[PDB]
Amino acid sequence: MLHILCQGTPFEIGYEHGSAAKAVIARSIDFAVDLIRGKTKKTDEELKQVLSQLGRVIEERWPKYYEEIRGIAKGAERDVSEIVMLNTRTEFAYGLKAARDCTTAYCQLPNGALQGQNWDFFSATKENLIRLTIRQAGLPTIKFITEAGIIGKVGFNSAGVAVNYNALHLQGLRPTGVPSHIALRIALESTSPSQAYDRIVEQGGMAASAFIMVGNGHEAFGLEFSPTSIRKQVLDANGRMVHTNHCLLQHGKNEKELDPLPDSWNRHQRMEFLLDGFDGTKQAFAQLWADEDNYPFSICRAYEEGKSRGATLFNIIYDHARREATVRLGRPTNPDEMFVMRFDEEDERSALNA
Ligand SMILES: [Cl-]
Repeated sequence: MLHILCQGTPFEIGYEHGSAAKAVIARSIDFAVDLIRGKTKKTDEELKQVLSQLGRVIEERWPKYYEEIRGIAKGAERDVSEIVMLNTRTEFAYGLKAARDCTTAYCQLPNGALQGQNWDFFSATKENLIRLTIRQAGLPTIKFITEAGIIGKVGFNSAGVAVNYNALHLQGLRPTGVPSHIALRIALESTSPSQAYDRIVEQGGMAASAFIMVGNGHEAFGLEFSPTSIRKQVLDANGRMVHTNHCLLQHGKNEKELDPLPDSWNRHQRMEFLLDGFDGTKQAFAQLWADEDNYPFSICRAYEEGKSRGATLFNIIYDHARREATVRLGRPTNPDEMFVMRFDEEDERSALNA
């Protein structure tokens, strides 16, 4: 997969991403514009002004992330508004829908915890997946998988913090709140899961709804959130956490879950069942993600026109003991490719500002 090493100032980091992924980012934009236009009767000009407002929020609240976004825009030869769109796509789409009218697991194990997910979405975005290695002096070096143009998604850092992301649709939008991809980047820049939690909560509230899991070898948590709820999932009695695309946690009375898919319950039940028979081995853990019970709506999801709109587009497994992450692109039943990510001495020197 296209793998871009980004280092220096936030702007330089963004510029390297934007330049090397220029063609892919053009595709990401084309896809996002199509998605957005399907959600609304609003004119393009009006949408551009909404993007300007959201851009002003990011500029004020997270200057360093905004500078990176400006760099991506410059390198990809696109407007900042287009890159802002990419980085707030879920929120932007939720907002437009409201105006108009993934499977993840962590297992604590004595010989080394395992954590992973399948990411399921519209197949057209699979060809837009890239990976970034980001080195910033004095921060953990980050290695993550993302649709090109986006600054935080699913991956891990040199401090051992590993993150996963699942769609979740609780009602509510706060355009001044922290976007979910900014929260992912905040987590990826933290030195421990507890610091990630503290730093996410520090922002003082979420812009929309999602689920994020943060773990290392020692501890992990899940967060189900809306602009009016931040609830923590913790390990169960078997040392496991499983999350799909619906609320598992107790939320405030006014919280409202919007059109979750029936298979979200099915996959959660299925993964819990599969973990009951799981022997703890890395080989066995990897095989869980290729499960096809209730195909095409399975843990290893398939596109089937008229039935299932999306597919599993990649799988990632964090071997916490070794600080390695194995990525399988496409469906784990027959991956398009497979590679292992790990940190080197230079990744560690950047993190120590040495
Ligand atoms: Cl637009």
